[PDB]
Amino acid sequence: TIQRGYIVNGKKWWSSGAGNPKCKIAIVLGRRQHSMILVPMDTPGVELIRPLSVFGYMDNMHWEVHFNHVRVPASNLRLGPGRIHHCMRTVGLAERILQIMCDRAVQRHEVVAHWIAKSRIAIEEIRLLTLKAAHSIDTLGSASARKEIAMIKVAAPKAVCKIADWAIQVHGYPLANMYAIIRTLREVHLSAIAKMELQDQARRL
Amino acid sequence: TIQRGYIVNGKKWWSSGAGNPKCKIAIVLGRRQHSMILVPMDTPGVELIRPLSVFGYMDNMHWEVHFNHVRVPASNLRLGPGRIHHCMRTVGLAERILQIMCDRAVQRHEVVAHWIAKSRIAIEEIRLLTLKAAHSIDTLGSASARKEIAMIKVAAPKAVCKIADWAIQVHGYPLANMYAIIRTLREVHLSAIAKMELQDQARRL
Repeated sequence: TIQRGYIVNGKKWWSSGAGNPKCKIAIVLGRRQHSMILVPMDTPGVELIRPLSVFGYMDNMHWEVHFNHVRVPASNLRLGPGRIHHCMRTVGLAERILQIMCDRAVQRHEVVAHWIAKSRIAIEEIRLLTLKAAHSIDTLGSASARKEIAMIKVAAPKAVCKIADWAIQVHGYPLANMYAIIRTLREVHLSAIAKMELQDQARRL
Repeated sequence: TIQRGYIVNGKKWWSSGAGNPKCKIAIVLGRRQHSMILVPMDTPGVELIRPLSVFGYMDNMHWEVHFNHVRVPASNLRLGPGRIHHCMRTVGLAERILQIMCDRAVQRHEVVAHWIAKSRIAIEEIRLLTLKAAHSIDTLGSASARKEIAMIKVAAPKAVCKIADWAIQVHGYPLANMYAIIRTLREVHLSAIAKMELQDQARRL
């Protein structure tokens, strides 16, 4: 609730980076009810509830937040670059994972070679998609690249998780942290892409 | 090394259940070099090295073992039932996971229904395979059921891991422990099955 000064009483969840000692500001876009208002965490009514663990890693480098009727002044009141960078970092992680798995395979069959080849193919395809989306954002404005953004949001995590699984299978180590990150970062976007594709086909005809 | 009393100097790894305070006996089948000899853990030279963590779970319910020239007398010197039970327990775990996922899906689309149906199909097929292998062991001796044992060793973990992934995806809880167990319990058996199948085809002709 962001009901009108204005009061914001509600319960947060999965708020990444909420446990840092140097975390003061906080941006909440809560209930055309979309109205994002800054809320300092030192204000009364804000209190961290409990830490959330993913696969048993505390992720010291996901504490729940509760906002019980915080009083803030009216003064205290997009996704393209974020998605692009969040896909590029994952691509780099997958490249490092593939390097590690190749080195381990050499140090210690046909199936491992097939796994390496498939991983390289997937990495190249995902990198090309990410760069195409970034260039589309750069050149032809930022409102004409939602389709590519949804596409890179769909494609990358599945192939990267598959690569991580193949690597940890070959291993039978930093790869643990990479798998943790890839699993943490892991189907409505497919419906959105289908809607956009149908609209495009209707427009073309 | 189990070289001939006899001395057994070597390093163990991934020894499950080695950290229990009530763990005294130990069976090691080390270097027709297959000669399994009991080795009490209180004997000099046996010392636990470090605990092994899988996905960041200590599994209180995998400490490394080191045997540095343990002196034991000569007095101190199959897999079918083990594989059958290890597949049956996994099948039961998958059934409970499917029950939990169905209850959560009801409490909170077509894709979830498709996931439920596929999970049920896989569970039924795996249960049938396990029961067939067990009955083959029971009736026609224990030396004529290696093929089915390898088959159940191949089939079950993949489908059960897929079911666990679908469940944790639907969830967006005991399921964490189930996923931990299914991942911990997760390709040479395929080659063995191919060899046995080729031998059977050659014999039939």
